[PDB]
Amino acid sequence: MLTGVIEGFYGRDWRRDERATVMDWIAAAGMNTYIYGPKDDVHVRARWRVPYDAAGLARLTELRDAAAARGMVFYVSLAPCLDVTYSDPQDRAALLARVDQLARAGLRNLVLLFDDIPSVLPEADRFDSFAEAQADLSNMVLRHLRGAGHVVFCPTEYCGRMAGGDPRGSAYLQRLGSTLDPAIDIFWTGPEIVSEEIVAAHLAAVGEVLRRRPVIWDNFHANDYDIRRVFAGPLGGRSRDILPLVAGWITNPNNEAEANFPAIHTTGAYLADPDYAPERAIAAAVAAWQPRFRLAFGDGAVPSDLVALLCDLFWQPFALGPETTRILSALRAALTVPRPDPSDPAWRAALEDLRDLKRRINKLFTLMTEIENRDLFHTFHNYLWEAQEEVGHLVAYCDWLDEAPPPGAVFPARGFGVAVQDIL
Ligand SMILES: CC(=O)N[C@H]1C(=O)O[C@H](CO)[C@@H](O)[C@@H]1O
Ligand SMILES: [Cl-]
Repeated sequence: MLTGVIEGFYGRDWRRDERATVMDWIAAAGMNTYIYGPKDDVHVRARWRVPYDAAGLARLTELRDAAAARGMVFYVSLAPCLDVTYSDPQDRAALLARVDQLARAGLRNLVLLFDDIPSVLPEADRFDSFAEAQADLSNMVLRHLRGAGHVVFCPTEYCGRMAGGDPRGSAYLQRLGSTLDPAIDIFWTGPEIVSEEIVAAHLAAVGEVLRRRPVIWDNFHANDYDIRRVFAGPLGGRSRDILPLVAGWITNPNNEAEANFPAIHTTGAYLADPDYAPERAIAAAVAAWQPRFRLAFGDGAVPSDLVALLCDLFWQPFALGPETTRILSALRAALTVPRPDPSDPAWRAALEDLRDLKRRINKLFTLMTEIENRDLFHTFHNYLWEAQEEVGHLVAYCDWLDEAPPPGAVFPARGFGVAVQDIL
């Protein structure tokens, strides 16, 4: 089974040290695949007919080798879907020269992406469909490798919603399933681009129409679409019972390399462990992550409980972490009335936990500014700044209610920020 990371998100490309770091993490998580396909690389997509430079190939072979050194396989992406005439011999040879330049460089693991297409088939073509054309084009690529290499296909309709709800209801998928060579794997992101859950019944349906088990392309931890947010919590919403229904697991992670330690650590635990539990898994990721938080000029590091807090604040796309969730729910239960009673123990307890949360966020903020690893600092600073401001606002508001102000009086002047603003 193919497992690992795709560098396939909308952001900056990683440096060579960053890719090397990510590769260590993937291998340590017991995963086996790294897929190269950054938007930085003009050859991947924007100008796909243009073969790599001598130096560009060199860079890729280097990555292949850094991955092989780690017990991982390395794939190269090609996205000839925007301006493709699927029947044109000039385009076909150009695709084939791309494939051949790589194949002969000894880079035979490929992804072919068809995610962004023209609304109608190009005149010099209208096969019966986009599906048949892409399928034919992809089979060509397969037949060119002569059974020595591997191809994964990213389809145009890659989640339930884009397939109309039930994937068995899509014609593109119907046709893709029957025309695409069975040696070629197909990506799927679940019922949505960013799926809150991916359930067994859903993937049974997908398997039927594609006539094969899909390779998961999981966007659970991606943050390109919302640069206001980052996801440092554990992989959630996918039961272990869906794994017999898949051909693979590729994570599309956060834009910033340093952000991805927990996403990779917990995904790998999900893949390896029958008893995977998100809260237990994030505890192990924190314990293994903490050494990256060494303080500058010092032997000490950010303490474990604060690293744990970081994950808790910036948890999942559809959930704040359990610790901050319960602290805010207890405060909500106490704000059931407009004027909390300062003497009430329930309000007293909620408030003190809120105030403690602020102290802890403030320590974490300050400590992060002092860490040796500046990239890790840069990765989190702004998210932490917002967290620290709106817990500040929440405490000032509740500190105000704790003075028994007369009613009528007015206060003088998914994730953490929004949860807080929802309470205001
Ligand atoms: C197959 C797929 O998911 N493609 C894009 C997408 O639509 O969603 C992700 C998260 O926004 C992006 O990083 C992907 O490049
Ligand atoms: Cl081009």
